Amino acid sequence: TAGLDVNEVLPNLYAAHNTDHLYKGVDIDGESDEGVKDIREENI
Amino acid sequence: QLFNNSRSDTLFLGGEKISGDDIRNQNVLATMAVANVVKSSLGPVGLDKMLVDDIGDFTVTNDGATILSLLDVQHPAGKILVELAQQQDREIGDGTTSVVIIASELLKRANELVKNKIHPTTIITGFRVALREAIRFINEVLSTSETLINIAKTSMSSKIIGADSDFFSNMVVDALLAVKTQNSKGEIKYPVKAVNVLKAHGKSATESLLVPGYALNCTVASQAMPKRIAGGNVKIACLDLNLQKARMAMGVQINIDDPEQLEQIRKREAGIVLERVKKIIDAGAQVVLTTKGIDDLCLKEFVEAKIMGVRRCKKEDLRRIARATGATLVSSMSNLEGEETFESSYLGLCDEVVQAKFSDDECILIKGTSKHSSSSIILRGANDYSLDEMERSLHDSLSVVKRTLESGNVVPGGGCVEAALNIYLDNFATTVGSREQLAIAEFAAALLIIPKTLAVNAAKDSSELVAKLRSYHAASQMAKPEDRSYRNYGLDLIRGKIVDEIHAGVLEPTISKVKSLKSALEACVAILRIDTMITVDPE
Amino acid sequence: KTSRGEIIISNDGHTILKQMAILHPVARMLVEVSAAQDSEAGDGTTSVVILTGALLGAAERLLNKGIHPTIIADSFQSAAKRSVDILLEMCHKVSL
Amino acid sequence: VQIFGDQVTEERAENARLSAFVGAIAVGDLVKSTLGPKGMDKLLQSASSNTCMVTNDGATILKSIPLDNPAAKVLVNISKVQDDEVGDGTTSVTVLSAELLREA
Amino acid sequence: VFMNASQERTTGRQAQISNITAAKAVADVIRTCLGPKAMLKMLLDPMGGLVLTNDGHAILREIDVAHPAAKSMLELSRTQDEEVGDGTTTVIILAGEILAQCAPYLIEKNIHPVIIIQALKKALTDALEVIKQVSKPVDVENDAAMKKLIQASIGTKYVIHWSEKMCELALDAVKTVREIDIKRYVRVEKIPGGDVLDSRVLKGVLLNKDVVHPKMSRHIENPRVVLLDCPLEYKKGESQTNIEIEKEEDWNRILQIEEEQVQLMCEQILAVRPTLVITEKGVSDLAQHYLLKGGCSVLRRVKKSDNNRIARVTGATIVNRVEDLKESDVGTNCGLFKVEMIGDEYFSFLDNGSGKACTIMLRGGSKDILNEIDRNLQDAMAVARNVMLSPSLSPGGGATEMAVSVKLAEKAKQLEGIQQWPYQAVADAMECIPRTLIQNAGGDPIRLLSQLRAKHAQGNFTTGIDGDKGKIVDMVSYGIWEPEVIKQQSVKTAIESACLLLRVDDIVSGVRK
Amino acid sequence: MGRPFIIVKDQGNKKRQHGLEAKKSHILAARSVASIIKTSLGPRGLDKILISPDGEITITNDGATILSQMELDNEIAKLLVQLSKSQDDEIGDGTTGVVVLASALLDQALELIQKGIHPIKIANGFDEAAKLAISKLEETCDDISASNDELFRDFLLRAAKTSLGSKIVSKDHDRFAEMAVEAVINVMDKDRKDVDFDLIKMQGRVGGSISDSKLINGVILDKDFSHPQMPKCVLPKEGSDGVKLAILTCPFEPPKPKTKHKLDISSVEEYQKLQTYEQDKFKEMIDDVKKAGADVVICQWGFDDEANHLLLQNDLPAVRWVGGQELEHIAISTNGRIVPRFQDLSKDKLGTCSRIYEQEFGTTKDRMLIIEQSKETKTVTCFVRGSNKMIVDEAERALHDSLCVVRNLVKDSRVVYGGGAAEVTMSLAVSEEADKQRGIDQYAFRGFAQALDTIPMTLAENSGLDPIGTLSTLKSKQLKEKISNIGVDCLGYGSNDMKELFVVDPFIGKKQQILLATQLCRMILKIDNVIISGK
Amino acid sequence: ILIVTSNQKTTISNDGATILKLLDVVHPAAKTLVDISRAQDAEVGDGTTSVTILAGELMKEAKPFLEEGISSHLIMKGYRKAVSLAVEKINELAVDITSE
Ligand SMILES: Nc1ncnc2c1ncn2[C@@H]1O[C@H](COP(=O)(O)OP(=O)(O)O)[C@@H](O)[C@H]1O
Ligand SMILES: Nc1ncnc2c1ncn2[C@@H]1O[C@H](COP(=O)(O)OP(=O)(O)O)[C@@H](O)[C@H]1O
Ligand SMILES: Nc1ncnc2c1ncn2[C@@H]1O[C@H](COP(=O)(O)OP(=O)(O)O)[C@@H](O)[C@H]1O
Ligand code: BEF
Ligand code: BEF
Ligand code: BEF
Ligand code: BEF
Ligand code: BEF
Ligand code: BEF
Ligand SMILES: [Mg+2]
Ligand SMILES: [Mg+2]
Ligand SMILES: [Mg+2]
Repeated sequence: TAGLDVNEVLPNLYAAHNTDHLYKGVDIDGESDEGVKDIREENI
Repeated sequence: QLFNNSRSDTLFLGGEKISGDDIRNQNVLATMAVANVVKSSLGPVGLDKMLVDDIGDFTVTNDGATILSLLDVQHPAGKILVELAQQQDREIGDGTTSVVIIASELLKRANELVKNKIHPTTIITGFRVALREAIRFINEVLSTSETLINIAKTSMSSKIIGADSDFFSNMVVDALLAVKTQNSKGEIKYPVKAVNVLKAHGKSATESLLVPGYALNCTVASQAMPKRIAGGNVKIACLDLNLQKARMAMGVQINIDDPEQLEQIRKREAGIVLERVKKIIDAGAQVVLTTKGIDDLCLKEFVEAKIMGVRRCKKEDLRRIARATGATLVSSMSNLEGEETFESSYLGLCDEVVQAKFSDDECILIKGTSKHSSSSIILRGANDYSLDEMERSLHDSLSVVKRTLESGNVVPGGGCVEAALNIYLDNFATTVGSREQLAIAEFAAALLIIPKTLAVNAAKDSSELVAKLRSYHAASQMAKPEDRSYRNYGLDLIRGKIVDEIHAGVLEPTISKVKSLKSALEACVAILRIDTMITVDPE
Repeated sequence: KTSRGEIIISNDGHTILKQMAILHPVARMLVEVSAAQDSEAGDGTTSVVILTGALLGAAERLLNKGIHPTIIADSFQSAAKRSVDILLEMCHKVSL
Repeated sequence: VQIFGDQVTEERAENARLSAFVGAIAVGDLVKSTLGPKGMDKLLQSASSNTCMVTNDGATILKSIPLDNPAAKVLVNISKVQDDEVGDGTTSVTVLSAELLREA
Repeated sequence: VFMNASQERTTGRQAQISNITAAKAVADVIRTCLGPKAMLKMLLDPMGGLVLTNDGHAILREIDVAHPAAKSMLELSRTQDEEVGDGTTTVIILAGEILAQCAPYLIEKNIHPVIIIQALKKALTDALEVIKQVSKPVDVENDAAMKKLIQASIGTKYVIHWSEKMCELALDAVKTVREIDIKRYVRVEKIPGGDVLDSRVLKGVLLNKDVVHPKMSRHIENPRVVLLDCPLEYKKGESQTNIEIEKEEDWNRILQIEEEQVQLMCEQILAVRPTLVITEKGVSDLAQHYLLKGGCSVLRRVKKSDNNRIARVTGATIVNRVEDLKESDVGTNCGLFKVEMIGDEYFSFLDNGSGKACTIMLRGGSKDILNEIDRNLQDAMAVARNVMLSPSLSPGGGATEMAVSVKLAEKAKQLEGIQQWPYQAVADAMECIPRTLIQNAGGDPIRLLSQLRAKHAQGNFTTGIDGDKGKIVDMVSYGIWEPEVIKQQSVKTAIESACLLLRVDDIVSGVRK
Repeated sequence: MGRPFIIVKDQGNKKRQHGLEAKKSHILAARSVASIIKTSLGPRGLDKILISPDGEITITNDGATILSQMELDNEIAKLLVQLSKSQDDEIGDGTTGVVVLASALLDQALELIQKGIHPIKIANGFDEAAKLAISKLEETCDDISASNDELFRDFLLRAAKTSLGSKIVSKDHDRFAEMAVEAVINVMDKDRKDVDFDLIKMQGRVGGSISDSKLINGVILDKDFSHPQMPKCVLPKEGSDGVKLAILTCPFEPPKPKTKHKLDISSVEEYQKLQTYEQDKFKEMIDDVKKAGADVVICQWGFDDEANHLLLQNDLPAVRWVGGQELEHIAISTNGRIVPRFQDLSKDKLGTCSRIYEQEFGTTKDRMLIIEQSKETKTVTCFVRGSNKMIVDEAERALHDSLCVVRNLVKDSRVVYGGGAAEVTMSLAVSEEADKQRGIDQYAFRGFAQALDTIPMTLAENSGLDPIGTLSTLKSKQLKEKISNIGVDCLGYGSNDMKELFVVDPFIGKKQQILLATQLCRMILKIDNVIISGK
Repeated sequence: ILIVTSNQKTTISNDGATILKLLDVVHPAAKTLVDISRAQDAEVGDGTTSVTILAGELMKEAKPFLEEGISSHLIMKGYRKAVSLAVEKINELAVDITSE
């Protein structure tokens, strides 16, 4: 829905999730086009 | 867009009229209609369509003009772009899809200047200026040139055989490079479709085998004839007259008055033929190729003489076998004196005449021509829909190679001829000034459609590449003489990054971009000049 | 677009009028005038029609003002005679 | 440029005069035989009811027969008026009414 | 109008789905017609005949298909038959599960088509090299080793019951047309009744014509044969000849010229000491008298194609011109001519030197089930002709296919990146033949594919499924080996297919012309 | 990129007139409307005979009427119907010329638009030009306020005369005019200067001639006398000088309550006590009138059969069933009062008359009740008669137009002179200031005035004279002299002097007949985009 | 504009809300422009015409980005702030007339 590389986000999202790993979930925008965001800090 | 009312003053029959703004719009809408169908089909990342006959019978293709040919177009200003689409395929061979999408945006933008306030005469003068400057710029950004293997391969991608581009690359190049011919005392052009293309459904796509001779789609007329003749110096009789029994010439009638003449006259209807058959066999002919008929009467003469002899073969084929083996086409043989003689020097020398079995179908191959190289391509693949298109994809790719060989100039394609023209013309806009400025300005940006849709078709974002491409082309106008060292150009779409398309090998022919725009203009010019349409109903 | 089907794009006025489907007999007379201008000049087929449309508009106002058309017609043709005379005197000749 | 609705009739000057006259004269020329001693009677019959009447009274003829022509329907009324205001002179009124318009 | 109206446009993923949907549901109508436990889909044709067989291409051939992606799929089993003969079933099942295992799993994960085509094009170049390295070359003229070939390729359709005879009929048919062959010099005249054990390849030709004259012999020992490309009545003027009679006598002289013209033919025909004369065109009622006195049994109006068949057996050459009938054109070494009678209808035989054409006499249990045997013999004669051209043999029965699976399953992991997903789904596709072969047998596919895939990795190429059992079997010891070109072309076109249909993203309907 | 779409609802049934080619179709529409009427302007006008969908006949000259009947369809024409319909309400006269001017103004605009001019600038040019015409008329108009009583009563006749001479009433327009003035004086409160047309009743009965059309100082009813034996004439008791009327709103019927009721009679003698209440409740009604001293009973609801004969016996002529509006007019003409119940009748609430007579309206038809007076009464019934149903109606329609021009003169006691003169002065005054306007408006002002000239031209046209001639004689004689009251002798006398000729049009009349034209003209010009649904 | 409704009701106007209301807009996306003008008549009275004009021209100048592979989510994430900045421009531009 955000228009990001499905094939480049999912591997970058799994990799960062293998205890600070527990918080990591996908985010929107160009800097986060790199990948994810620490969901514990955005109040999400 | 409310359906307009017929005037209460004017009186026109089986015909109504839409004026000024209503027409201008209807033209642009119908022009976009035609163009937008075939935008999806543009670029290496572009795709193909499936066009149902209505009976279910269909054709799958990319080649724009064939897609446009096929769509039933109803609007005048649609069929105009379709008439141009093919005018492309008869003057360049490729680029048919591009030329249509350019013309559309030229209209579309031109209109949005009139739909503002700017007069059409201003814009049409402002398109004249840009084009005079774009072609002058193209010739100053052309590269005169191994290289043919690219120009082929650039017209491979965007079409089915682009996945096996390298093979169907060296196919195309050698096939053409082996039919060189001079005309009009020095014109060295490579014949517009001399490479006879056949397609048979079998084997693999890679196993499509080029013929080092010529492919005839005919068989040895009689089954008792040899289906092969091999070894050096084989003699071929290229015929044109039929070998059958004649009705009394033309204005000739028969009045038998002496019964004994029944059999006399009837038997002599055999002779004339058997005598012309003999004057062919006895000339030293081993293989006969006749455009018109062979009688069962004249087959039994070839059979027993071991002469592999074909009947009813396309004269289009036979003349290109005449020019290649050494043979001369025999329309009919009558000497200096009235006598009907046939000298042995009439025949063509080759290597082999072998009838080769391809996927449930035999056809005759004239191998190893002596008088001049000859080349033919026999395609192989999945089904008829498969083959059909890769023949059309070849005709497009053999074409771009021809125009390279005909004209000593190539352009760095990949949409960098277009992208460079965007900023050059946009900067040229100030040289004139006034209202004529927005015109060239809209034209300069109306060229964006090629580099734009190429990257749209990749599904991912466009603007990332598109605007960052412009900067690199805006890095050639602020670039100094020595400091060239800044000059580079091109676009890649599989990896999706800006690449040097000369080093990458992306090459479109010179004319393919001149006769591309030249036409595209005289299209939208005519449409923009339209201010009233008057449609009159059938007889 | 022709009754027959052919597409025609033009600026030549006689070519425009001949190919639209004018129905009103008096309106068709206009095509004839535009044809006659082509067969006397080849140019001015547009000029000649507009003039009839503004001359007729003229005639209209005069009929509004109650002038017998016979007088209008003859004095309009008296307007021709004096005008073509002017063009003949005002024109600058050309070395052939 | 059409002005009115459909099934609307516009009879102007030149043609309006025709209706006016033709309508009156028609009505006059219908009762002319009623006038005078050696004058003759009309046989009126309706399509409704299967009824009839054998009459002279010019009013009774005109008041009965249906008509479309407005100019005629004018003289029809002036015939009723005379029958209301005098009782006699129905036919005389209409004929003199028409003959004036005939001479117009 | 803008375009034309009445035009249903299907675009994007929407159009993509329609193609994979149909192509995969095409495989569905033939899935239960694969291998040995396979069935017979009985078909009603349009104008009232009946077809009921297994032969993949003969099932599809009699089905009308509208959705272009399936019209592309069916006309793709045609390419296969027109090249090898057998494997017309397989091609479509693969064509399906290349588009099924490959496409939706990865086209609905945003991967662009044109990358997938390049990925699946490499997976073929790889797949072909695998098949050719897991196959083993065979002796093409070890008459008895070639019967094991044919024995395996018929062991599918209703003909199994009499394989031993069929292979002898197939192998002996191709043996006497071999310099290389064309199996259309092999007339397969089907004669109802008897039983299959009555079928006999005749080193010769069989005709349904009777001797044109009663007195002419129905039995000739060693007949010298003449073949004719021309009618045996007087010809007319091809120049529109017309006769204008003046004198009294004129009539008889002309009306005998035609009587004589035939005698001038017959004198020229009989002048080659013949005993048999066969013509493509019809024979006169006066020609028979001069050929009775010549001692020649005459046959009239016989098929053009039957003449080239006879002239190849008898050795005589066919001539149109009677004038130039030479000494060569006579039938040396045809050992017999008879007109045996097979219950009501007269048939003319031509039996017994160097043959190169042949007639297969078939006998069955109906005119209807005979066709279904001919459909099996055509598929038999094919697998025999393939091998003589391409001497190599694949180890079939799902084994050749599974080989392509783990070889491509290794190559995919060693490739990585994005091109890997489509590549690792042709490897996914290959196992579909074993998968349907376990199914049609009736065993648990997952349980047996497991003990197949892993038991292949370190357990030889020739490890496949036994049809009737539904267990793993080393195909060396069993005897199911399919010719190498079948496995070649099958994988070739089936991918060439999936890579034609993937290029479609748009379906415009109502096109015309 | 082509989808067949639905923007507006039922898009297939919606046609759209666009730009200029629409304006042509709009102006020419008004033009045609104009050609229908232009021939019906002035004393030399001719009448339009329109037929209703049912088949009823109308023969008129009242422009508003003409346009009101015709089944029209073109939206611009439809608008002009309402333009004339507007004038009739605001004034009563002028309905004819209002439309002519409007179309001529729209014509002049069409001529200028084809010269490449913005219509909103033309409309704005017209309105600023119309505001200069009305100002010159207000400056030059003559005034009857500074007049004596003898001359004011004359100028009102002169206007009536002018308004009438145009319509078939012209025969007796000496009589017909002298009706229109007489009616307005009687009924309009001087200091309020306000005239009610709900006070003047129009009555029409067919018979005889239009010469026999009289004004009656009271009311005319379609009712008879309640009992046949009752006399026709009613003469005032000598010493009273009046008749006296029992104006009642209660029935001569035993009183019954409004709310639902019933008796519950058990005793036979109590039903006898009810029986002898019926007759008594009647006698207590007749005595109630006799003792009030009334000579004639006029009652709204109906008399009972028993109550009618006792109304005869005691010499009380009665009027069964009288209209609500009609009772109001009686009580105002007779000076009397309206009486709810019998108990409320007094010798003070009586109606004073000079005569009550049942007239044989027809020779064979029906009788009518005339209640007349010799003194001036606030209500006045205007009885029009003719030789034909169509003449009757048109005569009533002629008085109402004539009556209106006098009502306008009581409101605005100032006059201008017609025969084109008024239109001419304006045309001349706007013309001279056109050159002093300059710029874009220079053509618009020139237009406005030039279009005005169609009124005098089409007068001269209908009357049978040269349009240019009459115009160029008239406009010139209004400059060479200081006079602004020079017109056309439509009738055909020697002079052009509208003053001496008594061709007089009210002031507000002319002014409204311009403002309504220029304003509507602005509305049409403002329109350029038209969207019409289906039928 | 002169609109004749489906029921013979003839109306002439310049009031945008009145034109857009008398026009029967069926298209569900173009019914937004009727509700966009209606709200302007409810809170203000004037602007009715101008609001629609503005509305369309925003959607119109967003087409050139949508023709290129741009998400609509990012386009409107840029308009949402632009309007919130347009209001801030007016607030500082609005003249309190009681003062001057
Ligand atoms: N590998 C490539 N990389 C970048 N651009 C390419 C490549 N191949 C072709 N193109 C561009 O795409 C265009 C090819 O258009 P195509 O879709 O084949 O239809 P047509 O040639 O009829 O316009 C060329 O103008 C060229 O500039
Ligand atoms: N007895 C068997 N057991 C297992 N597999 C078999 C057997 N016979 C044939 N097969 C396999 O199945 C294929 C034959 O099935 P068939 O229905 O004839 O399909 P096709 O018509 O495509 O050849 C062969 O290619 C072979 O690999
Ligand atoms: N006797 C007359 N002499 C000259 N002009 C007259 C005379 N009577 C009327 N007019 C002019 O003709 C017009 C009368 O037209 P008319 O048919 O009554 O329609 P309208 O309702 O517009 O007055 C007035 O404008 C007036 O100026
Ligand atoms: F789509 Be094209 F004519 F290379
Ligand atoms: F439009 Be023209 F006759 F130059
Ligand atoms: F015809 Be009548 F009234 F004597
Ligand atoms: F069922 Be198959 F094509 F042997
Ligand atoms: F014809 Be009008 F309203 F005096
Ligand atoms: F057109 Be608006 F409501 F000022
Ligand atoms: Mg191309
Ligand atoms: Mg008047
Ligand atoms: Mg406003």
